[PDB]
Amino acid sequence: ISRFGVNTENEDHLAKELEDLNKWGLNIFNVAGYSHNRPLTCIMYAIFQERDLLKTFRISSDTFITYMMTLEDHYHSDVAYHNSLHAADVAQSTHVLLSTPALDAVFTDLEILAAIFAAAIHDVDHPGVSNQFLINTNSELALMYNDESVLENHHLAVGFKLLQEEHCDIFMNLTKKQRQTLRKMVIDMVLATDMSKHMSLLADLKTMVETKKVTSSGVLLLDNYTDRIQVLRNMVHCADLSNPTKSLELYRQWTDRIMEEFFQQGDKERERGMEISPMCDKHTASVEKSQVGFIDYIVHPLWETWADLVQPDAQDILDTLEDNRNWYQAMIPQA
Ligand SMILES: CCn1ncc2c(NC3CCOCC3)c(-c3nc(CC(=O)N4CCCC4)no3)cnc21
Ligand SMILES: [As]
Ligand SMILES: [As]
Ligand SMILES: [As]
Ligand SMILES: [Mg+2]
Ligand SMILES: [Zn+2]
Repeated sequence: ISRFGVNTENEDHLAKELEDLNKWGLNIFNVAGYSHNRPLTCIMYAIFQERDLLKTFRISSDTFITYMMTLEDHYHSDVAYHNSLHAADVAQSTHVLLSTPALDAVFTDLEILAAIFAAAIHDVDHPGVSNQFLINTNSELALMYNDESVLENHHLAVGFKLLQEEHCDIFMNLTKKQRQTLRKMVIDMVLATDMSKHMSLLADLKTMVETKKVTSSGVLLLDNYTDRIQVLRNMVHCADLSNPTKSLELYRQWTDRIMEEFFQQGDKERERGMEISPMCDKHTASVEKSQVGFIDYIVHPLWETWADLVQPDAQDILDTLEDNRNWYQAMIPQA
């Protein structure tokens, strides 16, 4: 499949943008434009063929498209940030981190498959409000999940429930043991995307960079499953927290989107007479200080640490982040 719409010019434009598939500088917004709003289906199709995953796992191209298309329809188009474009961008970004030189020959194809799928499903059906909002407003979801990783459990539930129908089941020709290991890994990684778990995750990552063992040639030695899944769960977390590491032109659009989502929640809070969460207040929160604060406290320490694990591979990402931080600081009118 070369196009999803009526415009013949787009095949070319789409195919053009997909030349950057293996690069950090891919522009998912363009992919979205040239694919009739199917950034996730298109990107995943592209990633799977690049990695020969459909052949390696005997996934019919037809079952795959129908699954992806449906996965993608389960992202809410009326949610500013947490929609299929962010899913696409996290899938693509993980695709690039998986090919980093320092992790060469390290992961099985099942593992590579799990990480890319995890990426794709990891915010599906996101309502546009935070876990704390669902908990404080007694949502059906918080009731289902008992207030623990409410959204994350949900996203996983939806992704795997979409595989039940044979016409959608992309893992049909995996072995029971393979599916078993996939589910265990995908679950681990998506749950890892819960921000509430981030310090515990960074702590444990810092404490793997300490005992790190780069083999003679250049690649990291990860022998056991426990070290391997820890990198993957951190890679997908990085991917999700990657917007500030992209070109400024992309970071700003992402930033605009998430603030729109956050202020939509503020409005819904106010509408219900709840205490308005500070970063969700359109009347008082500085968009710019939010990003400087986000980078300084969350994104830099994570990437500073990822960059360490795989150096010098991520050095260019660190330089971009540091430049992007400074751009935002410089837009704060105060010293
Ligand atoms: C565009 C730069 N960017 N990308 C993400 C993000 C962000 N929070 C994400 C929320 C979803 O989980 C991954 C992190 C924030 C941000 N996050 C928060 C804390 C917050 O309001 N949360 C709601 C639920 C989890 C954290 N405050 O600012 C700022 N810029 C971002
Ligand atoms: As495509
Ligand atoms: As289906
Ligand atoms: As908030
Ligand atoms: Mg999430
Ligand atoms: Zn996400």
